[PDB]
Amino acid sequence: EVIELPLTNPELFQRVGIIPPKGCLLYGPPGTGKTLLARAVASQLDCNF
Amino acid sequence: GRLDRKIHIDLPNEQARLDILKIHAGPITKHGEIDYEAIVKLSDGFNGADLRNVCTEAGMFAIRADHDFVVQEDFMKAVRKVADSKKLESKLDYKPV
Amino acid sequence: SKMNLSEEVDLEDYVARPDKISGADINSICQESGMLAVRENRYIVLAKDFEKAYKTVIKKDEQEHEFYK
Amino acid sequence: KRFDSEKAGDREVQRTMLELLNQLDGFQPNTQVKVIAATNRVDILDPALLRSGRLDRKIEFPMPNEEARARIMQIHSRKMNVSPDVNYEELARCTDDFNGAQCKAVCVEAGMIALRRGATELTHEDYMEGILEVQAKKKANLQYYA
Amino acid sequence: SRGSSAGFDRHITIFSPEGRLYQVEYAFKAINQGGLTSVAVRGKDCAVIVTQKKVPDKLLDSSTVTHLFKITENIGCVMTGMTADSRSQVQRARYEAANWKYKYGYEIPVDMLCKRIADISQVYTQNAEMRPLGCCMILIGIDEEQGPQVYKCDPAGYYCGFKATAAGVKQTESTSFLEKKVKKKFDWTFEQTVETAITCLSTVLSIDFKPSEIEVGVVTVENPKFRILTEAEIDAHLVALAER
Amino acid sequence: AERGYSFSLTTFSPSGKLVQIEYALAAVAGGAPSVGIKAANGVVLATEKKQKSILYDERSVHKVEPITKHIGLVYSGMGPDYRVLVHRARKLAQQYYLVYQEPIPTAQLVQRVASVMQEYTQSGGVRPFGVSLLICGWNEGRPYLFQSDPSGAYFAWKATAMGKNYVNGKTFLEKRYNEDLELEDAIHTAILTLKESFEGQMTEDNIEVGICNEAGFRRLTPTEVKDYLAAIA
Amino acid sequence: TTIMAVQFDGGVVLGADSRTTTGSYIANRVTDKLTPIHDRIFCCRSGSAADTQAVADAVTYQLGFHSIELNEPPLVHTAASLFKEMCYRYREDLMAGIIIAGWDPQEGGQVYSVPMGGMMVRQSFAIGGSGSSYIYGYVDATYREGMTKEECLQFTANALALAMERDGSSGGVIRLAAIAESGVERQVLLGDQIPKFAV
Amino acid sequence: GGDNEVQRTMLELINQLDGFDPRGNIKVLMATNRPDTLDPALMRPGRL
Amino acid sequence: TGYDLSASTFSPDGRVFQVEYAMKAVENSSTAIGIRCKDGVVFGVEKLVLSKLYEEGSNKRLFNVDRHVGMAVAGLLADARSLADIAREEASNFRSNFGYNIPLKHLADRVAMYVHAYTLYSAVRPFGCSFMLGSYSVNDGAQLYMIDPSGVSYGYWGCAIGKARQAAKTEIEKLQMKEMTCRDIVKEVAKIIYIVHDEVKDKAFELELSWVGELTNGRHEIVPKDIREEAEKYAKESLKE
Ligand SMILES: Nc1ncnc2c1ncn2[C@@H]1O[C@H](COP(=O)(O)OP(=O)(O)OP(=O)(O)O)[C@@H](O)[C@H]1O
Ligand SMILES: [Mg+2]
Repeated sequence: EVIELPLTNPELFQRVGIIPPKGCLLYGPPGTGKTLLARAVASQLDCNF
Repeated sequence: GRLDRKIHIDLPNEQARLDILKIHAGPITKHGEIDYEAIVKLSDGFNGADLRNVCTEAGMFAIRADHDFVVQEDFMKAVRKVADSKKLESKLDYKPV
Repeated sequence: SKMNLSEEVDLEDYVARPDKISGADINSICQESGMLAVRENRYIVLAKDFEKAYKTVIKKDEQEHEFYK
Repeated sequence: KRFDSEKAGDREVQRTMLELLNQLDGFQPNTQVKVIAATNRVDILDPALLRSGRLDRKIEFPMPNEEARARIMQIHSRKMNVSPDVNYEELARCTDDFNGAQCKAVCVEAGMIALRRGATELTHEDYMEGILEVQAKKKANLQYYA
Repeated sequence: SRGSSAGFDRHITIFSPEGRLYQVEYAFKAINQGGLTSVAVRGKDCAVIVTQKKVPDKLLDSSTVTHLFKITENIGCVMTGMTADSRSQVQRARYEAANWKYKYGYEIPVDMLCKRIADISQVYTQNAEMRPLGCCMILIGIDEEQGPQVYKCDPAGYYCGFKATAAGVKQTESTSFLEKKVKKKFDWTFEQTVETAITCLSTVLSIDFKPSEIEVGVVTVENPKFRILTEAEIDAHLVALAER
Repeated sequence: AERGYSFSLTTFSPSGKLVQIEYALAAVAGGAPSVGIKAANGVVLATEKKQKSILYDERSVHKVEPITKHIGLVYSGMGPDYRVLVHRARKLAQQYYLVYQEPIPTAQLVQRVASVMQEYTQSGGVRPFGVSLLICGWNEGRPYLFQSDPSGAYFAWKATAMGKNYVNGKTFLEKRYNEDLELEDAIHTAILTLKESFEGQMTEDNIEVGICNEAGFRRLTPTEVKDYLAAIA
Repeated sequence: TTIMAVQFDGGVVLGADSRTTTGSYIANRVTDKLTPIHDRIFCCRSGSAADTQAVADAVTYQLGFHSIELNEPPLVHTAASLFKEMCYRYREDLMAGIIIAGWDPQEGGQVYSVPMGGMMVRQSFAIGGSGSSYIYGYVDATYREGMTKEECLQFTANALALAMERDGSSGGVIRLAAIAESGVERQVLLGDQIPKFAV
Repeated sequence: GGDNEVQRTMLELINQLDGFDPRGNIKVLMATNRPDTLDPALMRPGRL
Repeated sequence: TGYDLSASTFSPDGRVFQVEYAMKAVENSSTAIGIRCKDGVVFGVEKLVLSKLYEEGSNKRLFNVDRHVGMAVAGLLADARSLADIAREEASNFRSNFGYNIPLKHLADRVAMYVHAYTLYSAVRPFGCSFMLGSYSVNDGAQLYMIDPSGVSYGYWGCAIGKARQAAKTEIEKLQMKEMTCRDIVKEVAKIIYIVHDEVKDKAFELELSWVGELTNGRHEIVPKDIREEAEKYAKESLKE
């Protein structure tokens, strides 16, 4: 919701009257899938990464 | 403003542990790993990767006994083994943002 | 005022509650609440979205203080 | 990597540590290069350098018991001439809390006591005085209150 | 200032240069060591306790793992923390309660039986000779002239009267869920209360329970005895909360 | 079980200071603001009540206790240490009342409560108490306001503050206190000088007030305080 | 004073009379000498009025503390043993005839006599006090093994009615109490309900 | 990171009298006066 | 640093370290298993013989705490014999004042509460000793409790203590036991012991067993010699096969 959605349809946020958020922090105890999660994003979003 | 989201990825839950095990255990040849509920019940404190270990360990007992398949004990032992060293091997603390 | 409002925002509730936040934190609240409207496919924001947005980024930063002094 | 206080920290070993943590995970996981890591104070390690994905199977070394000591001394004796007098069963029970490094040292010391005495064989008496030597023990010359 | 050490001050219970007792700020971290959470909700006719019950094995008997203790006949309470310290403080409650009845002849109010658990804890704060107990008692019980009541007393002493509290791992998360259901305000019948308690614990942990995963202690004004609900009665409320 | 330690933990430093009492005074200065104002026919003891949700029941505890028919306390600092001193005071008052059949004078009670707090800076294996008591009382025709410190000292005041921002409040009081006030401001002026250190909106269940006139000490009912909070009374 | 406890199958039937003499002046003519020790265990205090009260209270204090630590309805034999320990240690100071009888969930109704000395013995029916002397015959002829709750509530009435005609330290109303698994059915006989044997 | 710098130097000394490194034929004296302080892995036979 | 020198010191973590260590002194002892069936309790100790010089079947780890209450211990043995006397002393003051054999639910809570009083002060050292109390009565059935250094007691259907705590809890989970007569359990216990023992880490062992159940009429004994042999023959056969 912070990577794809407002990278495709920025207009949805101008109608509300805000600006999409710039940047996520994945944090949490080791081994829980923080790198695997970005691995999944990189396989799919289709743009420079 | 600089970083707008604080996504906290937490330790797996009851459903979760199960889904991860099922994702990992799938590729293992077997005769019916039917007791997932004791496995999920013992595997507390297990993070995504430590369930990835359990499914391997269960494999290793098979390679040791020289089977071409695992069984329901292989995954029962592996959870006891991993769970001993996981507790032994240093305490993990939550670091909030 | 630059975004869509509720019929009743009661911004006075969200000014009283906490007791230390920045001009950036605030601007982040509104960004979040609005962003909850985009999930809900609603044009404007609502009085519930702006209450979860305030607990998401502000109340998160509010921890435990010992209650015996 | 638990340091964080704002004045000191080190924050140098830590970075080249986080390089090691992204050679065991991230990117392509290395599957053609195994990693054996040895330490003797596993308690001061960073949790992110244990769990699975890094050090997976964790072998503890238990400090030899009685039977192991007997095989450990008997392994370093073969290099030299020992009488058939020696009784490894007894020596092993004689030592206690010894490591493979100390049992090793015993044989070393026995041979050193046979070098001084002027013989070429180890008797059961040399090993007994080696144990007294390689065993930490201060010069307590009041040990006459039995 | 700013956290400095007075040498000894993290090993006994004496003031730091800041103006705090590091030894008591630690004994609170024991409560969360337990790993359990307990909610308590006050109605207008009844007070409810609901506790997560975690049987780790198939070996442990399930009827001797409980956290709900009968202190009087009109005072229950739930113990969170180090299980050893807990049982040690419950034993001490029962003693005071029955010592009270023996000296004054009208069984003890829930008010005072906390005030005494609180003051015993306070001594362990003030001396260096021992640590404080690492647990946290929540008492409930019907008062003869103020309706039902809920009290919670901490390892330091400070104890207070509540409308809804929690204690343990999700002690912050719960009190954010509860205070929303308190400023709205309802009738708070007997079925209202049990409803608010289970749905709070069930959502903050995400479990959605089986009757064998919670124990529910409750005390009504019609019948002031402290019951612990069996699995049969607990299930009637869980499938009623799955409908609604 | 145990025996107990025997050696004092309050010790002199090379300075000539008793570091433990110096620190226990810094705990006092973390506590909730409290003001005291001797009138000319009563004493007012007002205090910023503690709470941090809407779940707390703001009538199950009291920061303004009665010690006797003619005595009162509020405190500033650790809440457990306050229930200990309130309880050793109420017993002191009852030994005094049991021997002379006469309510304990207020000069007396403060001088004894202080000697209990002095005992914990020179006893084995204890830390000093973490509170300052403000003791009002009205005996022998007059009002009295005292204040004992975790040290053990005590000073009669004509009006004072303790707790958080007690240097701003002693200044604010220094000007606004002109003797010969009526009892009813000391309330008004007291409540004002809580406000010079309090952030938020004051209500009838958020502060606690106690007066102390010839008729005897009494805590003010919630209704009663709501009226003085017309900020005009 | 006379106190009496009989044992039938469901439970027990206690019976006392109300009159605390102090020499030849009567101090209280409606005294309650059937004291609840717990929920289904009663004691009948006789002998020194001030000694028994202290002991009774002291056993309640221990017995109630004791039942909450086990979470079980205490046994009658337990609340007996506690009077036994009490009356024997202080057999110099005191002077207390007790009669503990109650209904147990695992031994039936029971009656235990604890006389002046601190002896303890179980009995089918017991009988004590100062007026008990005068009814050892009537109570030995008329009792037969096996009764119903309705043959006992009339039995003790008749007994305590004889013991009040002859003793001087007995009189007033009769208090009975039937203790069964059900609960406790306390009743008072006064005026004409008190059986009569005049001749 | 107390003494984390000095400590790491010692691990290097330890490591070169006991690692894999067979090592030539060099003897080693160590004269302390406070042996109570030396790390156990520095003290045990086969290095001293 | 200085959070382990005292039982009276929480650590910053949140946990008393001196109790942690005690429990690790248990883990370095031989293994003892308890297993409660529906009409008795059977006890099993894996007593190592460290020389051929100790007399056979002597210096047991199976106490009688009362005439109907076994106590099988693991951990540092000196402190064990100390508890076994505090417990005998409690289960005597209870028969004195209340006049009837003490109920095991209570004897446990009282011996745990006594262990707990030793983790509070700095003037004493927490016991290095976990142990199980078994018991049988005809008004309460079999009950089996287990205490540890912390001062925690928990009802159990089976449990184990000592250096093979993990391997033995498996064998009992893979065993039905709410349906077996006492007589059948003893065979299981022997078989479980033999499995969990390593003769590549220890020399040999003597197998100690204890009834307490319907067989003996609510007393607690040690299993008679003949039935002990039968349980050792049926245990070598399940290791052959
Ligand atoms: N939530 C999960 N679901 C499925 N698999 C997982 C999950 N978490 C971890 N794994 C498995 O564990 C392996 C390693 O976990 P991963 O590297 O994602 O943890 P991490 O959070 O990046 O660790 P660190 O915090 O040390 O960087 C992955 O390759 C994956 O197969
Ligand atoms: Mg990662």
